[PDB]
Amino acid sequence: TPFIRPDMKAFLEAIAAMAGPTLAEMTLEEARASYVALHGMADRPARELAVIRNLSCPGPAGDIPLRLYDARESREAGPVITFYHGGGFVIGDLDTHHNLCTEIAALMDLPVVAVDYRLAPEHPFPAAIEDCEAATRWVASSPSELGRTASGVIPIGDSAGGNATIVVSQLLGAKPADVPVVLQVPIFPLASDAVGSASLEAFAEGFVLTKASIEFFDTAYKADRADPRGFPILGDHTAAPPTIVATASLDPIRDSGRDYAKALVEAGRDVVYLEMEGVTHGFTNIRAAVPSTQGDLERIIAAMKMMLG
Ligand SMILES: CCCCCC(=O)Oc1ccc([N+](=O)[O-])cc1
Repeated sequence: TPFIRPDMKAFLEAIAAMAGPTLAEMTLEEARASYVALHGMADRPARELAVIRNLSCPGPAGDIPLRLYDARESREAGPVITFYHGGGFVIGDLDTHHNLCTEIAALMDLPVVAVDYRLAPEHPFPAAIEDCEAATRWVASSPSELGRTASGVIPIGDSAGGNATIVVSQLLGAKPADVPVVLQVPIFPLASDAVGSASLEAFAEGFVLTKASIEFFDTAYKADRADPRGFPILGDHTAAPPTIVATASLDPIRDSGRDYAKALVEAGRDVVYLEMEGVTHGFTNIRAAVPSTQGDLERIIAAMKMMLG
């Protein structure tokens, strides 16, 4: 069998005990609420921070809600992290990933702006990308409402948010914002299509993210398999910014992350590839229920500090 950490295994056994309906069998509101509840019970509590403020910026469909996290009430110009939550582009919001954002802000000592991007099925592909790109460009412009000056931006996100991370970096690479992407951090991202991958078959059931959920999200979002904004493995990697790709060894979409990191090396780009051993997809948000995942997040943080100099 594949290696599973004991604390990870205990969580998986509890999920199996819970049982219950699939995402597709729930109403959309129920599916979203179930994600809120899982992260509410599984993640470590929020860090206390000097600044936690709701903002918004203009976007192509209307205003995009944002949340700013900063350990400092005032700070000098520097890079700003721009965070896109996971949830298949269907579930998640500013609260499902709130505690993680406070942790990133506390441990990095950099401001974090999370994006409340439009969700499918109500807003299919590419709505999420439109909002993540717009909000990242907005942050990169150092607007007065932000109260911080950005010298560069650092896209980061988990799962669908890691897909968005890569797409945003490619879009800004092609048409720069007011400051560059100085580092991108796609965490267990969807980069290439997982269909047909060995990891999707190996981890299709019993590893938190299921093949059934992947198919549910896909039906809702409707990304075009030939569009690099849906599957950014298809994009131009020759000028990719410095990158940290973090995956999980038990992740059905693990191989998608492997593929992306291999493509960056193939294009001669600087990349840190970290594959956390014995944990699942979503490890960034289960840091109380599976305490060893706090250390996995701390390794990403250390890699980010190193890559930033
Ligand atoms: C209850 C399942 C939680 C998985 C939600 C999540 O952690 O965010 C994801 C985002 C995107 C994809 N995907 O594109 O396959 C999978 C997961």
